[PDB]
Amino acid sequence: GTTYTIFGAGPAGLYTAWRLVTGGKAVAGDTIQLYEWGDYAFDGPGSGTRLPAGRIVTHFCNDDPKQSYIEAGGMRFIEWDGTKSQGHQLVTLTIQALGLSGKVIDFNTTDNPLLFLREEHIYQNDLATHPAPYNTPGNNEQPAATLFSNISALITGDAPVSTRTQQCAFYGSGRLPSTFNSFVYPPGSIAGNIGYWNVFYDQAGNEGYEYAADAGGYTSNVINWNAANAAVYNGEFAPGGAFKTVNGGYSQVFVQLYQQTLAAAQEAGVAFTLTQRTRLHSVWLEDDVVNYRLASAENPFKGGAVQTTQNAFLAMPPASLDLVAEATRYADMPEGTLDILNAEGVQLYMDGVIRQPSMRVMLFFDRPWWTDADVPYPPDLTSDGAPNTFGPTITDLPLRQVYYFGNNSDGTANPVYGVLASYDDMQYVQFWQELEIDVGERRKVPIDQDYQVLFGPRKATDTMIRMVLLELAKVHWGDPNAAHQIPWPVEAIFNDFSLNPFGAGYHAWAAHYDICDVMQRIRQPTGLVPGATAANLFIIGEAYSNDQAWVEGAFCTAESVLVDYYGMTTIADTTNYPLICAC
Amino acid sequence: GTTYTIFGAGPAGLYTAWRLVTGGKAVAGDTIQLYEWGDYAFDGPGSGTRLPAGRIVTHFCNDDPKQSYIEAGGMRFIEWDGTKSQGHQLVTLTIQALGLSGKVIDFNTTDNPLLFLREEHIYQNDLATHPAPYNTPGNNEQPAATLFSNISALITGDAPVSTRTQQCAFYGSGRLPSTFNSFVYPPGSIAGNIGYWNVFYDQAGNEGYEYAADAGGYTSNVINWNAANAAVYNGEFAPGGAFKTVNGGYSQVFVQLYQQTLAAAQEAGVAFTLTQRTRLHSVWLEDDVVNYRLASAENPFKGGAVQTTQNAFLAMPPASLDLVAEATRYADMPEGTLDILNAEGVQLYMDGVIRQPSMRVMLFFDRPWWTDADVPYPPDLTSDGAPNTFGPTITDLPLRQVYYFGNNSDGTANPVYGVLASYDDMQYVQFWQELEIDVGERRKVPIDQDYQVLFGPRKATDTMIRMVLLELAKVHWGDPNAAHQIPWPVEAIFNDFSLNPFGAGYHAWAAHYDICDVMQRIRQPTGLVPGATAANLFIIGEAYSNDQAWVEGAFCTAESVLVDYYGMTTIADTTNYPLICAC
Ligand SMILES: Cc1cc2nc3c(=O)[nH]c(=O)nc-3n(C[C@H](O)[C@H](O)[C@H](O)COP(=O)(O)OP(=O)(O)OC[C@H]3O[C@@H](n4cnc5c(N)ncnc54)[C@H](O)[C@@H]3O)c2cc1C
Ligand SMILES: Cc1cc2nc3c(=O)[nH]c(=O)nc-3n(C[C@H](O)[C@H](O)[C@H](O)COP(=O)(O)OP(=O)(O)OC[C@H]3O[C@@H](n4cnc5c(N)ncnc54)[C@H](O)[C@@H]3O)c2cc1C
Ligand SMILES: NC(=[NH2+])NCCC[C@H](N)C(=O)O
Ligand SMILES: NC(=[NH2+])NCCC[C@H](N)C(=O)O
Repeated sequence: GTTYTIFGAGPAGLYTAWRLVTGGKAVAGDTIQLYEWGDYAFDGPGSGTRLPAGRIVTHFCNDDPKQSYIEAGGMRFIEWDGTKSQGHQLVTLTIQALGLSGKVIDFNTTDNPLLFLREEHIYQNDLATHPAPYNTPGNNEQPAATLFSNISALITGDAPVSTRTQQCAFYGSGRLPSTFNSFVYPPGSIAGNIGYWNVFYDQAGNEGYEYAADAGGYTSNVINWNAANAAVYNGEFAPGGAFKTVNGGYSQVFVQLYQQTLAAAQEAGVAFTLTQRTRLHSVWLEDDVVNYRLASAENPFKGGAVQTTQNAFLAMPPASLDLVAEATRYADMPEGTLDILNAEGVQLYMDGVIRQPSMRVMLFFDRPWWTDADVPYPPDLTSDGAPNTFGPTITDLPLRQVYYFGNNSDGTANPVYGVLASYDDMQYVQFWQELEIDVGERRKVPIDQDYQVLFGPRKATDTMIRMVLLELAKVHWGDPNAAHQIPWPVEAIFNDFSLNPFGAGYHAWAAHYDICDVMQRIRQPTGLVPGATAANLFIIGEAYSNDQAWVEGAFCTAESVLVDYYGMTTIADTTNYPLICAC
Repeated sequence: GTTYTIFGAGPAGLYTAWRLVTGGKAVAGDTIQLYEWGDYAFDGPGSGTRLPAGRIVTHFCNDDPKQSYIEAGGMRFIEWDGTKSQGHQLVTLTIQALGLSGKVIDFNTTDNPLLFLREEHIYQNDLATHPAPYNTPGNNEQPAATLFSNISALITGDAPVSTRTQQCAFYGSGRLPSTFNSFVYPPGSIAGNIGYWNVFYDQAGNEGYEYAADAGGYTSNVINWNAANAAVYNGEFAPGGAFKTVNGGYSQVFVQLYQQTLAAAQEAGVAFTLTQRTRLHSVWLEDDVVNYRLASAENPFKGGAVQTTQNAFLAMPPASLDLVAEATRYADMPEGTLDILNAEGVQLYMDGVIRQPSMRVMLFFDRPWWTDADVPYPPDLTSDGAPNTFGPTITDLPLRQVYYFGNNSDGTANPVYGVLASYDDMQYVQFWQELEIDVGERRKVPIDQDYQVLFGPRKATDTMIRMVLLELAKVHWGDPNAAHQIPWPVEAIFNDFSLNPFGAGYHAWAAHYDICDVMQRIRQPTGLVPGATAANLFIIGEAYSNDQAWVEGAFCTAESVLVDYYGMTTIADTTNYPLICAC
């Protein structure tokens, strides 16, 4: 029979295993072996150190599955709308196929976010009468979204950028219009070769860019990524749709993928195993044969015996690929082998994305203190005639965004009220990292070897809690001394996604890349080595997807490999929804 | 005889060889072997791709040694004042010993810098007339230096912090005073376990931090480094002295170290060899024996046969040590060996610094356009009662500082006028990197394999030049359309110090480290490994020094190793000048 070897039991790896079994590619006598560096709880409470999987982690207060939770990784999705050909199609189909559609609930955000900008408090609806304190004439009396839409329209001109296929085409063929007005960028410049921040800065000035970066919504990405993709993902015609979440947490999607793959595998006579605390150490090819070594979590740098497979999936992000590639980069390899991950074209294409570091502080309170009548600037979470919302509040601080989940339990547990504090971007990674160690302690673990998110949300230090309460005091009172009015959290924990093996909260397509060509060709990296024998060794996950902010992208790259390289029938309707861009 | 093997012919490795020969440690029949990954011009025109050495690189316009030049790397030093015991002692002594004292000139800075902040132009002298556009009451009417001094005084309290010994002592034992007023940090907290930006932000708010980060002078440093060291190095009582530079370029120091070491070695009967385009690939120990492999610059990841030495100096920065450690981290090492750089204590102490990325754009003009009478906001490089100066101009843009070197040529008939544009910090690395590739082209070199500074300053793309002229037009005219008035540069080149093998412009001691213990013990890393046989393998350079901004720190750590481990008599007077901190 046939063995399918999957390295990484994140969303992409779990989805792959589930499709091979339920789609009937893996038949009685076949083997699917899943290897995961971490030790996730797939088999209920006590079966792991955190819920699955990868950068999705539902965190229950007190690790009590009946309690309020905060998503310490990915938190929401966009429901597929087949009439609009918009939304997370594979996520929506997968939730339905797993029997979880009944648990889908609205994720409501406020129409009127509090903006805390240069020590001013402005509810976004008041910008016409209380201009934002940025020297950007016109723009400062409008929500940042208006400036986003205006900058996108200066880049896309009259190009069609409304459909997913049109957006994909703009990545490769999109040019600045004949009317582009710039000292720096000529009309007709290839937009894929331009940095988004570079051109936003050119067109709107430092104050226009800073306002957009500080006051913009969660889903508008202002890093210096590919301007062609950024323009179509931040513009008037950006993909949208209704935000939803899975009541009880996103992590149950990954528990169910595992459990239902195992039950379907038993019915089909397929051998499906998950081996945790076991990482891919090194990988290489001998013609079509994938050679690999594993390492234990206890001793992650030391390989075991050389193993072979004909089918290998690297279901892991760039920083994770880098650690594997480092194990052969400097090695004297056996005669007639191909050190595939270190081939020039593979390395070049792996650099087709840039990295955004992220840190999430999760705090549970015994009361929703932000709703008290005497809070000077409460978050605008519940308008009359509309539903309740989770915020956010949006700031120019290190603590750039706050969500207020409150009591999201079934209400049977002792009520606690959750807050999510978001820290992001290269600017701030060194700011938050020193809060991760107690003020009475020296560092003990080399930073590159602290696999904190892999293990689970880490207890917040007293310094970390006090910093979050100081920033929330400035946001909601405008007085740092008001931190004394905030009750001390009953639990506070963090996830620092900049740490290995994740190395990033988010990936974004880089300037100076043909995105469609990287999306197409990086999946089977032998294709990037002239004269190499084809091997069924694949790279999958959200990082090289067309949906980088989302589990959808991890599913879509995985689906595209099953379709293109295993001839499987897609579960999606791709007529208006290319899983990845075609060139 | 005795063989001394030095990996890295930057300032530290060159200084080490020079002292071994001229100090009479290496005697007739001994050998000194220097290996350098790069190919620096030690032997005049035609002998390399750039002037020596490491992160010091004088760049002459059009490669004409009689033209104007800009320091594309380190640019100035503080002359030693033996009376006050203030300044860069080893740099001053070395320049004198090499016969270069006659080339030392003042490096003067304006006392009235032009500030370009949130689209406002303010000469620093006018901040009482026109406060800085930051909502930081009082602070915004005074130079940023006053706020830096005030924060330092809140951290240091009554502790003496004027001497090197007392500053060193504050790193390890310095506590916040009993009067420290903070929600986040208790009185008496260990300052070395606090991030400087974290506590600056706590005490001065985001608008006080931003004003200090944006308007602070040349040497001011707001990154989140060790608060004990930052408080004493940003304080009113920061290390001072008169700023100087070497007319004709700092690179001649390193040319002369090499040439004079070779001459002295030939006279002494010491065999002194510099082997360029040849890197240390991997290193390890067998008892006291240093085992290593070398790699060619052509094939930098493939080691040759195993070599040995009894005396080995790793004269290279953290990012360079990291690349050597990667070559053995994942390897199955020979029986009875110690993989020294991957030992837990060594890895921990290597993380005792954080990295600051830097990019320098060097632009030569055919006339000093910034002095033209119709320029709205010229730099104040003249003053009625002061000598002329190099600037800077200080901004809140990606282009954070500008220096104006003008005509420093030595005998050309057509002099050019030079400008240095500084981009720094984790915030902006991704902003500047996409300007490094032509807007018509895709990226062709994997980013971690683009050894740009090692080869030499790279031609600025037309996009990079137009970006810099746009920012200079905003600064000096307050109109981005004025970029058309700036003459196109004669030559424009850049150095991106974030790239391998440097991986940083600057290193800074990290919070949550005992600085003195790292400074002392990282130099001979076997001392960090319980049970290890002692070996003469050393780590030297500016990164783990007490003078991290400076060539002085490379010389000091090198000197400290020759004194402590080779029993050499120091050339310094250490009475009031510890080479490194004592614990
Ligand atoms: C702060 C944050 C918020 C997010 N919010 C959302 C959101 O609201 N909605 C949403 O849909 N998405 C969200 N995402 C994105 C979502 O988390 C990712 O798209 C998704 O987790 C990607 O899945 P993946 O399988 O590609 O990678 P990962 O989740 O990174 O999983 C990779 C797996 O590979 C493992 N691995 C790595 N190296 C090895 C090795 N050598 N051998 C074996 N295993 C290894 C890892 O331990 C991990 O389990 C968010 C992400 C972050 C960081
Ligand atoms: C923007 C900037 C401005 C500065 N301004 C000043 C200033 O004004 N004055 C001042 O005094 N200092 C200044 N400095 C600092 C100065 O450049 C450094 O202190 C100094 O260069 C450090 O010397 P080093 O020998 O420790 O390291 P480096 O200069 O980094 O040299 C290390 C050497 O090791 C080599 N190497 C690396 N890996 C290997 C390998 N595996 N095998 C062999 N060789 C290898 C490198 O190629 C390099 O030649 C500045 C630095 C920067 C980036
Ligand atoms: N389509 C986008 N670019 N979305 C931006 C990121 C949203 C993010 N995944 C979240 O937590 O909701
Ligand atoms: N990280 C920094 N702020 N570095 C700048 C320090 C001073 C710098 N070496 C000089 O040329 O004078």
